[PDB]
Amino acid sequence: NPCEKHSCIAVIDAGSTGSRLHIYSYDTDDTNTPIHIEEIWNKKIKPGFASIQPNSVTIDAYLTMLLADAPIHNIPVYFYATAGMRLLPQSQQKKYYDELDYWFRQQSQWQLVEAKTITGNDEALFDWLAVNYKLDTLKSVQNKSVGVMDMGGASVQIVFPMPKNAEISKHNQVELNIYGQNINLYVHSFLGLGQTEMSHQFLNSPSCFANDYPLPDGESGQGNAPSCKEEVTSLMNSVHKVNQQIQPLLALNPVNEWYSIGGISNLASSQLFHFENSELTNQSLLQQGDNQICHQQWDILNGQYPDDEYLYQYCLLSSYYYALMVDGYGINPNQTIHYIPPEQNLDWTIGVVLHRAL
Amino acid sequence: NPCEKHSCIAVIDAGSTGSRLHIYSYDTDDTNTPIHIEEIWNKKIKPGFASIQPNSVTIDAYLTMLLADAPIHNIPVYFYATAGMRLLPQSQQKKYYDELDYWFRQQSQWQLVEAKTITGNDEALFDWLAVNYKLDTLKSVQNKSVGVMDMGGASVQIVFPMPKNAEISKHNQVELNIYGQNINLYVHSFLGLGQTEMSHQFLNSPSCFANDYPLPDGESGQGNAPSCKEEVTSLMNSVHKVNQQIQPLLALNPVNEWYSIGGISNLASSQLFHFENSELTNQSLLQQGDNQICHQQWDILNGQYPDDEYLYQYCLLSSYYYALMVDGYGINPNQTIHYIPPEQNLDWTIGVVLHR
Ligand SMILES: Nc1ncnc2c1ncn2[C@@H]1O[C@H](COP(=O)(O)O)[C@@H](O)[C@H]1O
Ligand SMILES: Nc1ncnc2c1ncn2[C@@H]1O[C@H](COP(=O)(O)O)[C@@H](O)[C@H]1O
Ligand SMILES: [Cl-]
Ligand SMILES: [Cl-]
Ligand SMILES: [Cl-]
Ligand SMILES: [Mg+2]
Ligand SMILES: [Mg+2]
Ligand SMILES: [Mg+2]
Repeated sequence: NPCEKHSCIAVIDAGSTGSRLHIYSYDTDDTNTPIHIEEIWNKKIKPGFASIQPNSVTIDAYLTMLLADAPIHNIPVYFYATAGMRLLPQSQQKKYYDELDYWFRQQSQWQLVEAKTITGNDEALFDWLAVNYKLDTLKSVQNKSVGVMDMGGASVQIVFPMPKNAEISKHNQVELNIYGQNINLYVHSFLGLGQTEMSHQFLNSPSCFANDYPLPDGESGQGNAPSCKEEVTSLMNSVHKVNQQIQPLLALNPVNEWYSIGGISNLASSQLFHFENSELTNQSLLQQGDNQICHQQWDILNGQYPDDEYLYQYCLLSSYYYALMVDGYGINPNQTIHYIPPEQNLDWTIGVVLHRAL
Repeated sequence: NPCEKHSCIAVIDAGSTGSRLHIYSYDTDDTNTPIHIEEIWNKKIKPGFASIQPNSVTIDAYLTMLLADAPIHNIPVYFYATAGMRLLPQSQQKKYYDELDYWFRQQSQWQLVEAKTITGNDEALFDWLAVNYKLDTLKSVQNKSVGVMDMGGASVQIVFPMPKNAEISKHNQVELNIYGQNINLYVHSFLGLGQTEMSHQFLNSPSCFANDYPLPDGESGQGNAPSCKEEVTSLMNSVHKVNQQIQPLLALNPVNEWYSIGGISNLASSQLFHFENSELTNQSLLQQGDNQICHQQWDILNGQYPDDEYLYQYCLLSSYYYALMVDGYGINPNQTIHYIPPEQNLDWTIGVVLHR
């Protein structure tokens, strides 16, 4: 048990498509800020917590599956839900949290600290801290601006350094002091533009599916990534105005290196895509989705690649990522976007470990 | 038990927000077409079947609760899901049906005939047949054109009479023979344009919520139905091209009367709205929504109507219905729209009784 010799904390990422428990060991520097954060336990379950029947047996059984076989129980627990919960009104969210609190009260060891729906802006903050912790970029003052994107099921986040800015909402900015350095960041989350939610607007778009993919309306896929992308852009910009909100700011605060986490790490890492050095460009991403999924015959492709439950979405997802990043945020199609490998289990929960101590 | 003396079948509408079991008794006419269709049992459960965990304990307990206390047994069952299921790929849908087929196989008191996801066009056909059955307009050749809309959680349907084209997808045309007469219909379903799916695009729009309603991003409602309606219209037309697809067809094949079923019956029936004769106009709906919800203070309104689980959405909903029927379908904002009262339990399931 590492927790006999180190501080330990459990943090649950209750995301829109599933929940992930992490138990971290850590030490602390002279200011009691965590260092040496190591993941000592990970368990993931599907589907998302906000998706399940809000009754007591359903909620208790889910929590049981997530938590009951954890090797270490007598530690602080944070259960933080993101955009899956944000789709529900507060009265309906309360049902899940009242049951969750009771479940925890009936367990011996666990110290529930907080169980709540975090704002998209806090999610963004935790996204940035988690990625910069992993990159080892927090302990000294950086020459260069690191931006972070998190592609979730129901929201997406974008977060990048920006000096305190009176022209921008207080709610879209965060100042923090960590490892003795002061950092101001712009933060934004877009609810409804996550992959699952976005996809439900385009399931009958033949451009967004491989040739002869059976669309729900009985028609056939006729894939064309540029056309699928255009359709997605209409939701990004004509509907949500992502371009108007993000591009003028990004122009004035250029990012030197972009890191992405969430569904895009899984796509980019799949067997259908070819990228080197865990990094991609949007131009390459759209060209590979177009050639390798959109223009392929669905029954043939599905037989060639049997193991990937997401295969059928890859024409649409490659088009959406481009739509979001290039037409929405205004990122150059030829700009390198780093993604973190899925095996690293990096989500924004490390940000919680660090942020509570500041 | 009328099923000793008359044909009966059970039809389950598995919608995006709930499932409704109907048992119907009926006789058959000269050609074995049903007549004298009567609903003899209704039971509804929430939430939608496609929203629950697709495992044995969960599926089995849902179906047990839906069928428990049914006063009649040992009859054929049709389980037909709509857009909630169409959101899922066939591989995930199969996890639900594999378990549901097995559960039924073990129940000696129910004979499962078919359990499947119907297309939005099938659903639009059944929507039209169900309303026109209730209106008594199928047995004889009709002089007027009757149009039907179904406002669901994940898709919306529109269906109205239309001559053979050749250039229109065969998938959007249906030739129906019933009571010995021939009827040609245009059908269309718009997936993602149902109430729940649409609403997930606008939860941070202040124009769409009563004053001070807490939005998930921490901003406050500031209701303005005309503005909210313009936002929703961008999803209708800029994204979905509803107007380009529907408006030309209605100009070429006019509808004399409109009937709507689904969530709009519930909204129109709310104590906040005032409509007579089970009919509304889009102008009136948008004005009442704007006046009675958008422009009201949320805490006051929530405390005044504590029972109503849909209230927080009524400003959005008023705006969305207008955006859909006027900006989308091209309906005059002063045209009468009949809605079927909710207590009638009318969904498209009557359509399945009539047309297998
Ligand atoms: N192979 C994959 N390709 C694309 N997206 C994926 C893959 N696996 C998981 N995801 C997405 O990753 C996102 C994680 O979001 P969340 O559950 O909201 O934290 C969801 O939208 C998942 O569906
Ligand atoms: N009381 C209500 N007020 C407004 N809409 C409702 C109400 N009850 C049910 N609905 C909607 O009725 C529609 C039924 O669609 P479905 O469940 O897809 O058959 C869904 O959008 C429901 O959310
Ligand atoms: Cl469930
Ligand atoms: Cl469909
Ligand atoms: Cl939000
Ligand atoms: Mg997430
Ligand atoms: Mg329905
Ligand atoms: Mg049986």
